[PDB]
Amino acid sequence: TSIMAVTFKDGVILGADSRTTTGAYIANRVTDKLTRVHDKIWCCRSGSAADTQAIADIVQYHLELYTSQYGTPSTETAASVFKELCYENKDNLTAGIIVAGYDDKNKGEVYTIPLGGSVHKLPYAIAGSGSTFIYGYCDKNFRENMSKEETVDFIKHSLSQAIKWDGSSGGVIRMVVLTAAGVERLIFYPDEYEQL
Amino acid sequence: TSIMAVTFKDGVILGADSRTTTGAYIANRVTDKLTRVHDKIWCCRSGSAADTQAIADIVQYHLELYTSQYGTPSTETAASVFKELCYENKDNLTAGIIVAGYDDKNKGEVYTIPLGGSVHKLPYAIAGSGSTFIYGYCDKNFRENMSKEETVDFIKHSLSQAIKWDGSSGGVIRMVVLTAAGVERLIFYPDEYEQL
Amino acid sequence: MDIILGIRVQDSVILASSKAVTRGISVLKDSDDKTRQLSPHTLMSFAGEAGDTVQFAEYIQANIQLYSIREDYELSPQAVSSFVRQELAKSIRSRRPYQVNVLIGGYDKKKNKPELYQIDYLGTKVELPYGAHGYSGFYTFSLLDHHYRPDMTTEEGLDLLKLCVQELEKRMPMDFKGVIVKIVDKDGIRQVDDF
Amino acid sequence: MDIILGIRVQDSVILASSKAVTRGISVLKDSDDKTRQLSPHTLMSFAGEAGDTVQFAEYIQANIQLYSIREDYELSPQAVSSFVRQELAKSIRSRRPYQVNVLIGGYDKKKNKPELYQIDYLGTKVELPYGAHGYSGFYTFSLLDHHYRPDMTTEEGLDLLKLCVQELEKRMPMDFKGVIVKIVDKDGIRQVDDF
Amino acid sequence: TTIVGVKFNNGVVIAADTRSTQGPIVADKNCAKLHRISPKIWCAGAGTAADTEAVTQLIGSNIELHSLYTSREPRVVSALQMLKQHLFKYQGHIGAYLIVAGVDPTGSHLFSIHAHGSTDVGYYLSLGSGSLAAMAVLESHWKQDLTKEEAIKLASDAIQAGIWNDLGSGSNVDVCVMEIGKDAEYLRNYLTPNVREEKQKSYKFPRGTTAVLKESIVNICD
Amino acid sequence: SDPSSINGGIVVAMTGKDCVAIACDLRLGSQSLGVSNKFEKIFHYGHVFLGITGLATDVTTLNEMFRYKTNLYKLKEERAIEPETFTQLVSSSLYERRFGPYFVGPVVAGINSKSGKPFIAGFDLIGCIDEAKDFIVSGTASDQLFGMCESLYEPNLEPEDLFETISQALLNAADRDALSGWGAVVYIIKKDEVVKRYLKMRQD
Amino acid sequence: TQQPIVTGTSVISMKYDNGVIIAADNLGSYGSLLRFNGVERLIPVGDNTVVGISGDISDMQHIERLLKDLVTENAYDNPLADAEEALEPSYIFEYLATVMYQRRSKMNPLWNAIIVAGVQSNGDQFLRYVNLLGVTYSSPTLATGFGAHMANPLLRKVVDRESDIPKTTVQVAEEAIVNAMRVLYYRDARSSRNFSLAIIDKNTGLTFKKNLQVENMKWDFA
Amino acid sequence: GYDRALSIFSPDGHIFQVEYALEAVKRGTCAVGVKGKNCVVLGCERRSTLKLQDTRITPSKVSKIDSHVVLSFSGLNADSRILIEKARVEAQSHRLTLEDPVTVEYLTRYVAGVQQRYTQSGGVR
Amino acid sequence: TTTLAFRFQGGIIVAVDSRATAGNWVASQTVKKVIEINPFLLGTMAGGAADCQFWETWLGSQCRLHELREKERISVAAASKILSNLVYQYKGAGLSMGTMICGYTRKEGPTIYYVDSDGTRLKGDIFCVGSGQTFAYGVLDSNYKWDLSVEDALYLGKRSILAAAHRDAYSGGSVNLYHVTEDGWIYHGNHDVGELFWKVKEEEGSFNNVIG
Amino acid sequence: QFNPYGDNGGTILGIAGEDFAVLAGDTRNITDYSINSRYEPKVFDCGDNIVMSANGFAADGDALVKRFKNSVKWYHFDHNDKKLSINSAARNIQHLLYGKRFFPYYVHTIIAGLDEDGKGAVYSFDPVGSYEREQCRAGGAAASLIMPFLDNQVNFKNQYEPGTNGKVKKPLKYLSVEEVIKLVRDSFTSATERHIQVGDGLEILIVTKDGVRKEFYELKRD
Ligand SMILES: [Mg+2]
Ligand SMILES: [Mg+2]
Ligand SMILES: [Mg+2]
Ligand SMILES: [Mg+2]
Repeated sequence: TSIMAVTFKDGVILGADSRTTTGAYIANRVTDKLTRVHDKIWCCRSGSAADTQAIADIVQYHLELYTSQYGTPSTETAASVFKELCYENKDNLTAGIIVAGYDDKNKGEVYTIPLGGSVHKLPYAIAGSGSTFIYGYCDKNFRENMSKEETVDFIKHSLSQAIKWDGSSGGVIRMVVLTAAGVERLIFYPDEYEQL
Repeated sequence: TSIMAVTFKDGVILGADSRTTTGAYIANRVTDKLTRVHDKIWCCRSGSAADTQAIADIVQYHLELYTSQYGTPSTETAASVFKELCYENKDNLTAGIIVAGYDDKNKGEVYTIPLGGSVHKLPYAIAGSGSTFIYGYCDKNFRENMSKEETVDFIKHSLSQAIKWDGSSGGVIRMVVLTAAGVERLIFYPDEYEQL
Repeated sequence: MDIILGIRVQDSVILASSKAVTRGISVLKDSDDKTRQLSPHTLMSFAGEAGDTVQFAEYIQANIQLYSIREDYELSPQAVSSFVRQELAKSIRSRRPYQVNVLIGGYDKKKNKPELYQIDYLGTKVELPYGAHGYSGFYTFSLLDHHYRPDMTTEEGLDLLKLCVQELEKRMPMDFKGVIVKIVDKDGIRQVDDF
Repeated sequence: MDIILGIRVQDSVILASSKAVTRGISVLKDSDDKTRQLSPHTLMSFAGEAGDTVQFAEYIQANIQLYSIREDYELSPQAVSSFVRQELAKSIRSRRPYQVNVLIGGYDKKKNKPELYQIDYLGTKVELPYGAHGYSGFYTFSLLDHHYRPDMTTEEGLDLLKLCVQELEKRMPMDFKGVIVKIVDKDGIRQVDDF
Repeated sequence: TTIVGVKFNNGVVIAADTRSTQGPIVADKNCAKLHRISPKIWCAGAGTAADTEAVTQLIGSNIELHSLYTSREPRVVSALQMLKQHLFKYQGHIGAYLIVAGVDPTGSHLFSIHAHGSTDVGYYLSLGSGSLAAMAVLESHWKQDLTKEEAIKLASDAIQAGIWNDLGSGSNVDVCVMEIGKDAEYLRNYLTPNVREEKQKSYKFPRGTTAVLKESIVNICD
Repeated sequence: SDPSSINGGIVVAMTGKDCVAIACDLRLGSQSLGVSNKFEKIFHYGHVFLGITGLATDVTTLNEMFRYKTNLYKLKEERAIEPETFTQLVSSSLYERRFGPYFVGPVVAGINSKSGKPFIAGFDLIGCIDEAKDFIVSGTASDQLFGMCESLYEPNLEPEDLFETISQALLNAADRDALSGWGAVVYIIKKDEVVKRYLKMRQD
Repeated sequence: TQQPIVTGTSVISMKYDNGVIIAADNLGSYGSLLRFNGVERLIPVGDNTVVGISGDISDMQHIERLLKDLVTENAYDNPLADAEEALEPSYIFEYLATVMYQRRSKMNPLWNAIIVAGVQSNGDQFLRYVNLLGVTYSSPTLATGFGAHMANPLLRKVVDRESDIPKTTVQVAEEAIVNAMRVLYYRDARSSRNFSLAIIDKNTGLTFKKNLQVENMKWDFA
Repeated sequence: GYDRALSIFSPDGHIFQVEYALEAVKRGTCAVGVKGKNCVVLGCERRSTLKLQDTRITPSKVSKIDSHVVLSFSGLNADSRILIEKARVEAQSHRLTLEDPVTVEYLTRYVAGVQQRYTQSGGVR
Repeated sequence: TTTLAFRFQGGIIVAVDSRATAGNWVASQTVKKVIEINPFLLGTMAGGAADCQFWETWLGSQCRLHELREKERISVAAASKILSNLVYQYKGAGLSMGTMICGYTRKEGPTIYYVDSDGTRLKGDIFCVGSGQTFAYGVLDSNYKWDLSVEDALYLGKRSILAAAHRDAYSGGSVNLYHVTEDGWIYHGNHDVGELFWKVKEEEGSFNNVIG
Repeated sequence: QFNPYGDNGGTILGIAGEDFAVLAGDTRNITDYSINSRYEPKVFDCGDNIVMSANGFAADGDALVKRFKNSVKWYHFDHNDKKLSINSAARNIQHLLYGKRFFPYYVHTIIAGLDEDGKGAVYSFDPVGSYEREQCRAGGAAASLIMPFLDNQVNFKNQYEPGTNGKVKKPLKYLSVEEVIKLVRDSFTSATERHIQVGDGLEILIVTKDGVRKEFYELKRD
């Protein structure tokens, strides 16, 4: 995998490639690694596919039960539930998850949760095997309070490079936009992003 | 290590950090990884320090003996001698070497020689542990026929990022400029490059 | 432990069991009786891992004696052998299995017939005219294949047994310090003192 | 292989060596002579790895016999032992070392004295009043510490040796099928046939 | 072991501690780790003790023969080249870690050599188990344009850091000063800050305390 | 299967006022089994004394080797080898077997016949020279010997007093080691007389 | 049984006449990758204690939550929670030490090395160490990881024993700490330039300094 | 699990459930034991309101606990089987660990202890 | 360790050494390897020292509880079987014990049981247990008769430990002697090998391998 | 894989007199080749005139001492403030140690005090609970260096009466507290010279009928 989430002026955008790997064989070239845990709280998934699904499903269950009792959960709360599962089961899990959500009070927020189960709140986050190749690019090109179109271009260009160098990444670039307006799904095909 | 070599309009420039490692201890923070094998043929060194020295010393000896009999060797010839040593002794070596030289007929040339001992002629090359973090950046920012000042900035910015993310890289950024004019040594200190 | 043999003849079952107990480079005892009387007409010999052997033998002995008191009746050799097999069959899938191999020689009073059962530590039961556990069988089985007849007397069985001990004393690497021989027939269990 | 003993008394050296040759669960031979005459007044017993033992013994024998013919003279027991030690000392750092332990019993005609040398496969030489290789020593050394005297006769030495064999036959795990006993004195080497 | 090397105005100085160990046991409380390759080229060695001594003697021997052959005073880069090619050939199995320093017609020089055959240059270096303690001091107090007396002070201070803080190092401080145009000045036990205190008691036994079985005169003459 | 502790044994050397002492135990065993109580570990070539601990086959081999070499030395040089020179010869010979070494812990002791200076030295298995003013220790009870020597030793002891010190150092060290003991020998060495004494010690 | 993933390097500290100083850089390493740069590894408890943590960051964050919860629990039914019955440095340490040793005994350790620095209610300086093994010790200077090898030697030149503590001012002490951090940046391959520093004084109280940088570095000799 | 304390003290200091158990014994058929100089004899009554019985298979009143000890009883027949079984098991267990059969005093002491345990355990009569 | 105990005409002799080792390091020379369970019962220790020390003193507590409950001293058979059944429960866990339960009762007479940590329990007349057991066997077996006098039996037991103390590197220190009769056990002193060896060598004329 | 044990070095020593007993130990604490503390005491007064030290892995050592101190406290609560005799303490410590037979406390334990007749007593334990009363015992890293010296000087082993042909042994006698402290100091200075994990400081606890006294002495810090 190559995945990322980036905060901007109006909220936050999540991004991901679509490649699933069992060795050098691509088990699925049209995978959806961006997953809904709540209306406007989404996660990006990397690592074991079974582990990340089991976690995301449990989180979705927890936040659905939270909502029934206490109303809409904060993005921080969602990240805490992910952390609790990843930290307490660190010996049996291979899951690198980025959590991203939109509040009206807090606007866009991004939390990254690496292998150990630590939590790190950041302006933007990158993860997955392909992220290694874009640390340099992303650090040089990220700015705070970008526009929607700028942030889309930042993610598109970033994942394009990650895909170009990482054999474990490829296919389409999926994106999910989280703002006050609602939820928007974007897709970008090889013929566009390859020749950037 | 983080190392690179880049061809441009007037010739070629080599670049390198100055860190030597034995684990997490920095055995030398002012290392010179850019090495002369001939007047205007230089190499960048990565991997084992003992292996890369033994190789570079043998190459320098071979090219000195070549010069005594047949005059100035081509950059391709120098790369072939490096290859021959790296390929035939692949089981006992850990050496990633970039060869770079200036001819008057061929201008600037860059050859990279990875672990296996294969040869690859390229417009520019990156290598060492820290190179992983700048594949994205370098691919997006490299142009052919750059000027001296542009190429210096490209290398300075690139190695700055490699140093920033790679713990195995750091110290000063050394550079060696190869043109018809001659040989120029450049050095850049942390206080400058860190805040780029 | 090591050598335990068994021969079923016309009217009796004869068990021979080695007397040596060895640990390291020392023979600690040369008069060890590797057998327990389970009931008046049933005898069990045993060999295997140190400690396990006696612990298992005495545990079976206690259970059969308990049964005898409860029902005021003696279990058949076939019934006792099946009980023993099941205990070993349980044991093999335990946390720490009993590493014990046994022979059960008995006289069925209802059938008026001798019976010899060979059971290994896995719980593998077979009824046989003659039996052996461990390396002993590699010599004795072929010997008995040749010399054994089904209609032999107890005396003929003892001579046939002497032939086995002689062969083992000639070709076996270890000194097993001779054997204790016991006979099981219609009148119960008795020991041959001069062998 | 296994049991080799040696006792030096007033006027002679006595070597006792087991007769068994065992491979797997079979005693292949019970009359094996684990010794070679190196010279008229020098005898070497041996024990260790199969094949190596005889190959080494005969190789030494050939060399000493060659020396005897060349010089028309018999090497002293001390000289022969040193030659043997050096060969084993070379061997231990070879590609495939000789895994052979030896005792050398000899009578020095110039000194008119018996001599017993114990040498292991590493090339570790010691002169001793009594010696043993392998597990035998764990019983015999303490026994001889108690019963041995330096001024004993050959007959007293043989009785002392009988006491060692009896102890080994009682406490050793393996059947070594008795021993062949040989005496080395002023008149050369001879074998005791009834032991 | 703690060894250091420091460059100054008109030359170079090296230093070392004097503790030799076998495991956690101190074998020699005053061993000499400063070796002579040639009159004005000296070596400080850490690692496998026999290897550092043997490799320093072999190259020292060949350097002498080379000096006689060429009618020239030996250079530090020659010792450096010979040592590194020798150590490389043995793929690290010869556990010699050296700081090489000296003066020659070319000038003053300071190098380090690691067991696999890698060499490096510097104005200040430290090797051995106490190298981190020494390097901390060197990184804190080193400056460009040191005098002779300043460099000796810095070098010995770096060794002291190893002596006190590293269990692999102890006892005394040896120093060797190699200045251009002058003879090399070897200062054995330049510092001795670890003198054993007076014992509380004399353990001299009354004569006859030891039981004896046999006496005999030994012949050492022909 | 650790070559240096199969057979067992110890050697110690000390300096005194115009004299030196070298001592050793007499045990040779095979792990737990004690085999010989007559196995001396100190040898001499002229006036130079060499003690060797470790694997017994190598102890014997090296003695024979250094007798060989010192005999040729004397024939060619027309003089007896001195302790300083012999120490170097031992070091050279051991390092020659760098990657296939003799499993030994040798100790040189003697008085230089020209200068009259007492000299002792020790080595590891591969030839590293350990020179000392005071004492050298070796063998399976080297820890024990280090402790005894460090506490008992004082400088400039007279030959008779030095004998008591080195003997007590060896005996009490040997009794805390399973593989050492079974008898002991002490050499007292003056400029032109050498006394050898066998010590009474516990035989367990 | 664990393996540490995201890690923090050295934590260094020392006592001075009126209190204690402690420091640690702001890096969260992911192997050789210098992944996270905004990581605070000094965590204050009340106005009289600072806990410095190195090692696994997920376990560090767990320990943060424990200390946070300890403050909450101590306040329950406690009218003197901000006075005589406030949390002391000694209480906080012993709690952590108990947890660390219990976790090692269950073969599931918190993969950390911890230094608790503070001032007691009677004015006494508190400085004590504990790690994943449950090992505890105290000293005038304490440091973890590389700090143990390179910082301690430098800090011990200022305060070598107990009697040196009254003679050491806060100015001199902070200077030594800041210097040590520079040396670690030169020589530790998992250090960052940015760090935090905390002073706990018996008179002026807790001073927490964020976003400090290593400066006045020497490279020109390259 | 059923926990009720069925055997309890009354104001006058009696445990009625234990005393009512004695009434069940009083209802049972008579049993007598007489010991001589070299023997003991156990005699037992069998009520004759039961004709058409099969005496071959009907449980005997005197039970062997081991080859050397016997037990007879008066009271509830079903209850006695539980005591006899436990006693028989303890007899074999004693032989196994002590390598000696039980004494009559020991076997009695065990059986009596079982009876006592059922007078101050919850959920049992 | 080397320990022995043998049965004879005049009861039981029990003899043990007193050395403790941690590898080749001689840890102690003054160890008590005989435990006095009651005036009629003795236990010998060989192998793991904590294992032996802890469980044999525990055995003593179980024997005391037996005589409180049963108003009668425990049999040697029953005492030995408590220990063997205990160690059998721990089989595989890594306990290391070579013990001998020696004593007298009316019903049994003089009795010796060998009990070890893999669950082996053996009645017998002669046993030697420990790293130096073979050295003890050599001397004991070659001099043993049933008709030995109390004086001669005591010496043979002492002499057999001495033999093992000498040859076995992991045995030594001193010899502790015990004699068990119908009236109970009797202690026959601690005998340091330092003096005992030379005394025996001189008086007996044995140990000719050693330099006199 | 996680290793739950460590080695904190150091060494301890107990000697018993006629009406007194001493328990000494160095104050150095180490891991690998680094010093953690120059003064970290490991000899403790546990009450009832019992002093205790558990040397080896300090975490296990502190845990054990802590549990025994607690055992003394509950012994008073449960048995009407009765004094815990040294023999009873020893047996209690066996059960503490053996309770972790299959996951041992990695320590050599020594306790000292007076027996119920007022005479000096020293008990020593192996890691799993084996114990024995002695006149003399050294423990820890340098035990192998010190113990044979104690055999020679306390119990007069290998010492015979002069002129008696090695027939009469030197008679055993109790040593004065002055003589014992001389032997302790000499034992530790000798151990400091030849063992790298031993040094810094020596702390002796002396036990008489009047109570527990302390004495401290400097040791070499290299
Ligand atoms: Mg960096
Ligand atoms: Mg000894
Ligand atoms: Mg012994
Ligand atoms: Mg020290």
